[PDB]
Amino acid sequence: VRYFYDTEFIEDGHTIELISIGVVAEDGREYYAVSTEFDPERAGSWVRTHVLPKLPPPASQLWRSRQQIRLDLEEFLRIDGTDSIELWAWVGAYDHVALCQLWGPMTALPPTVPRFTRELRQLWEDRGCPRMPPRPRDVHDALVDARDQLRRFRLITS
Amino acid sequence: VRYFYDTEFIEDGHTIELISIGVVAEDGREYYAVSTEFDPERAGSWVRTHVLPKLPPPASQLWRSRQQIRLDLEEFLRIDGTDSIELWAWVGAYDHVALCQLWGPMTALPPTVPRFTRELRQLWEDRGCPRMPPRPRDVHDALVDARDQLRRFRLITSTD
Ligand SMILES: Nc1ncnc2c1ncn2[C@@H]1O[C@H](COP(=O)(O)O)[C@@H](O)[C@H]1O
Ligand SMILES: Nc1ncnc2c1ncn2[C@@H]1O[C@H](COP(=O)(O)O)[C@@H](O)[C@H]1O
Ligand SMILES: Nc1ncnc2c1ncn2[C@@H]1O[C@H](COP(=O)(O)O)[C@@H](O)[C@H]1O
Ligand SMILES: [Mg+2]
Ligand SMILES: [Mg+2]
Ligand SMILES: [Mg+2]
Ligand SMILES: [Mg+2]
Repeated sequence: VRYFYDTEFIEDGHTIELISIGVVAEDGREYYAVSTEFDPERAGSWVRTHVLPKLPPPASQLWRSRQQIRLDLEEFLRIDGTDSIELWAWVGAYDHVALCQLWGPMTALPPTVPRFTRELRQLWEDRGCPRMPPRPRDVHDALVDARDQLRRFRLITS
Repeated sequence: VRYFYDTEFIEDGHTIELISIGVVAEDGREYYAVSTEFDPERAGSWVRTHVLPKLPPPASQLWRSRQQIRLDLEEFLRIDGTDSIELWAWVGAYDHVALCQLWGPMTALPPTVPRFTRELRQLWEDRGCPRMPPRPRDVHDALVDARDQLRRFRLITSTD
């Protein structure tokens, strides 16, 4: 049913070039990958500072082509499976576009992937902004961030 | 406080090329603009059939440059006024990026404009999936669509 995701990327007002994506399922399963296809030379100061140094070493099998990440997510999200799929992120408009663009134009998204991502900050506000734990030390690592979103959701819906 | 918006665009898996944007305020004010900068020749069949035919005539003042649209939104949203801005759309990921891209990168969004758009489809489910009126005939006209979102918002929230 529910997946919580977050991405890092280099975005210049025109494209969103995926660096990494973390996805964590309410059931416990976790997926993380880093694209071998973004150009680190195109990163701005902020991304160079906060994002790139947290990436796995270059030898890690966590580094994957975009075709591999798409295929990995079709499996991970169980797109062919029995359960309905619900995607969640925090303040995730660009995250949703980054995800969908692994498949192409919005058209190309598998029939069972939702055409919207539920906005965890909206749920949080709707429930009176209950106290959340402080942000993890390793923010801007997309798996750490994705994990933190499931944590928040569990707390909010507790 | 609250603004309801919709956008039309040509999206290709790489970029989102803005066609038009409609914004309606809770107070009754309305804004609509069609960009002079997108290339209608890229549009696919669906956009050609459902979007382009609804655009104003060539000489309408509704046609504006992207820089003028940004300027018009800074004023329309009252970005220097004291109200906090809340933006809402229905199934609004691409709309939010299209809106925010009138300022360029994330970096450049005026600090008073929220970094997220509230998802009206998400609020609808949360409030028990109330039966809604049908969508208007003239859907795919961004101002029509924006107006209809403020309408559904008022109906969804009427006993909150
Ligand atoms: N303060 C910021 N300055 C510049 N880019 C940012 C900033 N916050 C977020 N981003 C961009 O948004 C992506 C997702 O952000 P996050 O999930 O906060 O790490 C980052 O990889 C950057 O491209
Ligand atoms: N059924 C569809 N097929 C192809 N593109 C679509 C479809 N629905 C929406 N779009 C795209 O999404 C934009 C906004 O959709 P809307 O707000 O429904 O009028 C359009 O301007 C198109 O680029
Ligand atoms: N200008 C922006 N437009 C959209 N999303 C943004 C922008 N700047 C930052 N974000 C996102 O906001 C997330 C953090 O939200 P929050 O901690 O509630 O401020 C970041 O991880 C980014 O992914
Ligand atoms: Mg994030
Ligand atoms: Mg590839
Ligand atoms: Mg992150
Ligand atoms: Mg729309």
